[PDB]
Amino acid sequence: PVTLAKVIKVLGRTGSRGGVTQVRVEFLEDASRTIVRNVKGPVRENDILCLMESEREARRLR
Amino acid sequence: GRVRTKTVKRASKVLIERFYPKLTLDFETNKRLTSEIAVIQSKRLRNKIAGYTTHLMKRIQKGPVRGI
Amino acid sequence: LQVVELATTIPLDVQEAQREVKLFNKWSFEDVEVKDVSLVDYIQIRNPVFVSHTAGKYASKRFRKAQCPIVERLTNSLMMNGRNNGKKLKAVRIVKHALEIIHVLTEQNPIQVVVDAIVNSGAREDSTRIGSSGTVRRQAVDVSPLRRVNQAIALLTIGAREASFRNIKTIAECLAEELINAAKGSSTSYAIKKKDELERVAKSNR
Amino acid sequence: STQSVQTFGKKKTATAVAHVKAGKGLIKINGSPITLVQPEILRFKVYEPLTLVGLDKFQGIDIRVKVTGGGHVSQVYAIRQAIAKGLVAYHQKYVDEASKNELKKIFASYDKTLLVADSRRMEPKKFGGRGARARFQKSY
Amino acid sequence: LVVQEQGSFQHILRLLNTNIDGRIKIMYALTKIRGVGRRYANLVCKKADVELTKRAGELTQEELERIVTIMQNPTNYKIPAWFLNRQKDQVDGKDYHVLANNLESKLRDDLERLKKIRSHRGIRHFWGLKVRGQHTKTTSRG
Amino acid sequence: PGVSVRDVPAQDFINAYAQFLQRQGKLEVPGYVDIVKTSAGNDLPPQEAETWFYKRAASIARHIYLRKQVGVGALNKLYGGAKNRGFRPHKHVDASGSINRKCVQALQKIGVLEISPKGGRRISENGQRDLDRIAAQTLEE
Amino acid sequence: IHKIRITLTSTKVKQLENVSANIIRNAAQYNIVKKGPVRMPTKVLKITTRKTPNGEGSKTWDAYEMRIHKRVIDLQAPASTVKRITQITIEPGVDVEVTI
RNA sequence: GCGAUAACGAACGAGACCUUAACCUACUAAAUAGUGCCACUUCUUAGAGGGACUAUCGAUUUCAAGUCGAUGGAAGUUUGAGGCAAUAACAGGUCUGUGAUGCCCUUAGACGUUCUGGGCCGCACGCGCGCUACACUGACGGAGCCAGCGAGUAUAAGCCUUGGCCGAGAGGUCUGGGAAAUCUUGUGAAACUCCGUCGUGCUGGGGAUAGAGCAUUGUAAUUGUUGCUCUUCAACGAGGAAUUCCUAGUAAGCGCAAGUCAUCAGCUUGCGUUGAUUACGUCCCUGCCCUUUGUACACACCG
Ligand SMILES: [Mg+2]
Ligand SMILES: [Mg+2]
Ligand SMILES: [Mg+2]
Ligand SMILES: [Mg+2]
Ligand SMILES: [Mg+2]
Ligand SMILES: [Mg+2]
Ligand SMILES: [Mg+2]
Ligand SMILES: [Mg+2]
Ligand SMILES: [Mg+2]
Repeated sequence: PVTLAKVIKVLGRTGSRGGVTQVRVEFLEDASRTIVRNVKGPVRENDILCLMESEREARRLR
Repeated sequence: GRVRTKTVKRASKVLIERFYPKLTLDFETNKRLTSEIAVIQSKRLRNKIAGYTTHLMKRIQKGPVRGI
Repeated sequence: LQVVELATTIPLDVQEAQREVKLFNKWSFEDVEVKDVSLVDYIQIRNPVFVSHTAGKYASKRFRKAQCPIVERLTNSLMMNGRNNGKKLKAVRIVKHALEIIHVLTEQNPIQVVVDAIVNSGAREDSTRIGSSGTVRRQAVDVSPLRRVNQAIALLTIGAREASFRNIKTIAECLAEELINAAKGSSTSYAIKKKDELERVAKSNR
Repeated sequence: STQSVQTFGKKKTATAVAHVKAGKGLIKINGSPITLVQPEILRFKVYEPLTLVGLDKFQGIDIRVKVTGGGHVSQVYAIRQAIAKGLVAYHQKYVDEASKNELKKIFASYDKTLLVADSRRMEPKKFGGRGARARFQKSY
Repeated sequence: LVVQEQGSFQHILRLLNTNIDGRIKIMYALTKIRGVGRRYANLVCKKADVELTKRAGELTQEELERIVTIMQNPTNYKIPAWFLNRQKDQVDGKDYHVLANNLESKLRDDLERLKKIRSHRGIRHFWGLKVRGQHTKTTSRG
Repeated sequence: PGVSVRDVPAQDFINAYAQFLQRQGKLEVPGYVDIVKTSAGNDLPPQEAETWFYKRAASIARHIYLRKQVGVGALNKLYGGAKNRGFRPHKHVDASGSINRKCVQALQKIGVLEISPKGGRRISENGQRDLDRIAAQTLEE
Repeated sequence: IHKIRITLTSTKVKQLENVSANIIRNAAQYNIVKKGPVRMPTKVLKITTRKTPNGEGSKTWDAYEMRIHKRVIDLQAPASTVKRITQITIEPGVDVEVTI
């Protein structure tokens, strides 16, 4: 039960070494419940990156 | 980066303050005009000056610019 | 369809390429589709090529790698470990033979099997480290589609390389076995053990 | 003389000069037929300018290229560029420009290096290291 | 093409007091014999008309004796002098090719022949150091 | 159409001309072909002991055909390769001079070569005739 | 008539091209057929030394250069005419050699 | 640089600049370059120029400096790479580069100069820069067969050396070319590709150590100068703690030339062949800079 979320806004580089990015995701179906999540690899807007678990927000990384 | 220096920024705004009626929004024409208006030692500096003069003219046509 | 007679005679099979551009003039991209919505834009199969050797400039900008053919990214990743750097013709030979073995086995389209193994080998959540100046700390984060694809290619070629090291089995058929196993999701294969262990640690950090 | 156009294609150091004369579909590499250009595995790089447009464009023209310098791969890319540019220059000079722009459209939509030479050259080596950016290992 | 045989294969060979693996190709099997390298075995096999496509056990006794005959008498079979192991011998001046047991005997005799005259090379052999002028400051650490 | 040497693949043209020249049998093979190494950089004699001289003479003949008055030193450079110096880096080393010089002398007295003006060895009037013949009889199959 | 070759060599191109043009001019107003000038590929005499007179510091190197420019001009004229043209176009920096 | 502004307007440094690379069917010519059939300058050379200035269009931004996307373009990372490079300063290194030097020492049984021989190479050991490898993405064997940067002599004290002929090789000999876009040299380089043998084995991986012999340079090769032939067949089965370099024709391989040089390159300085993985971000470590701050420091915390 993976959920797909297109990214609509790239928030910014976070983490100690800057290797992880805060990004703003929007769900493909039920276009609401917009969430802030962290991503490891390089990210542009309009990435359909999938989420193993959905019920969790994200904050700054140490 | 592509940040122009003061030797091109002030030389371009002297051109605008001195030959605004003769200037235009075309780089090729501005490039030829500044070659007969100013004594530029190098072609690269001439093109940089004309490209920023063209940018400033394009910005002046959209409204008043500060400092010129 | 007509055969065009030139003063310099041109073989029949290559004259057949006028109808369609095919990988090694043998494999078609038309009936190949990525079984994942999130990696469609990062697995490039829309522009057919004849040979996986284009000598393009995909390292200039940030996301130019997504425009390189997925098979060319695989043959680029094959040439590793010092003694093989720069040996692209050898890598292309390996890929060309591997595709034929993937064709005689399971009879599917070899580049469809390649696409399935790449979509099936990339971990969807990786546990990045957030250690504060020495202390051990891990946080589970998502994996971008580009890094998911190119980590799939890295793991697929690493697994084929290690399976072919000090083994009578040749590299082309170690790559063929690795690609087939990852395409069908078998846990016996490398890059599926790695993918499961990666997503397991990420599950143990969120 | 006759309808002849002369062009050249380039890669890193390899340069191939193509002579395109009016005749039959004769296409030679240093006096040798193109069906046996080496290496064999890259033969479709020079087959691309042929099969992309269709061999019928070469009925009235014969192309003979002379490639020197560079290496094996750089010579293959120089040859395929010289062939594509010779065909374009012939269409531009002795055929309507609509066909020349058509050919240029398919060529550009497929591969930029068919008409535009790749500008990458080797960076010079700098002292203090064995390469352009690489440096000698430092010890403390 | 693949062929079959029964009772002709010999698992273990014994040539010149050396045990030879019968499943090694003959040219590289003979290299077990001290004093016989790949280059020498290739030539004794071509002088003995033993085609190289045979394993060691494939050979018959007639061929094995013809080979040990050639190895023991190389100059008699149009093998050039410069191709031999021990040419212009110290005592009798003739060209030789030493084999399994003669090799270490004449190597020893060369060591004592140098040490008896107390040459510098013989001295360094006595000391156990490198004799060919190599630096020993940093690599003679074994 | 007239088939030439440049119109046939080199690898199977040489494989066909070596066979023809051996069955023809007039090429004189020196007595050391079963002993010698092709190059000082080589470590082993050729694996095709019976046919390597014929194939090498065929290669030399074709190479001279496509060029003009190539000498024997250039042939040594052509057939030389990287030597396996033990711990020192690799280096290019020339092939044996005698084998190539014997090959060109054998082809010159078999009628394929001759002493060219301003040095070297040109290909003969019949050398073109019979190489172009082998080229024609090579690629029809 | 005489086929005469004039070779011009120098390190600096401004005086070399001045002498070359002056010779072409004198071979022009005099109706003397000419071939040239032919600009030979310039020779870069490169010397790469160590900066340090001693042997201490970071290993930094100078790379000095000496460009040599060569021009050859073919004239079909009598030797007296060509030689007096040379004295007309004599220059300290550029050296001239005349060969019949 | 924009901007904020008790500052305003400037100078040095940065940038401009200069050298080099990428474009020019647009000029000027070329039997020392190439081509077509004498002609011509596409390729080659080099001199006079042109070309790019982030050009145009979209986004964001204080709508500013700019940045990110596209399109065109040879080139849109300062277009790529370098050369030059401020204010002070260091007990940094060199008086073993100097007929650069002050002073001290020595100056005839010399610490001057020269000759012979030895040493700088010496080996229980610790350390640094590297070269080969541990194999099959491989070793050999044939065959295919492609670069660029350069260097090269005379009555010497002998340069680069083709071509012929000997020689298994290394090498020898006889002629000729080149003071060089002309000859070496298309430096026919190596990786590389095809066709065969090998078959997971310390094996045909690896080539140390050592024995015998043949040549080259040199007055002189012993403490093997170096090359070649046969033989000897070592550790090494991918390397601990640690630690280096690197963002595109880059890294990595792969060779080639030049310097040193009578001989000797596992070294440097360059050059080209094949040619990627992964960022295009951050201050977590490290180093440096700036601001605030404390100071009993100013020879400045080695206080
Ligand atoms: Mg710069
Ligand atoms: Mg001094
Ligand atoms: Mg002395
Ligand atoms: Mg010393
Ligand atoms: Mg170092
Ligand atoms: Mg060249
Ligand atoms: Mg040298
Ligand atoms: Mg040194
Ligand atoms: Mg204070």
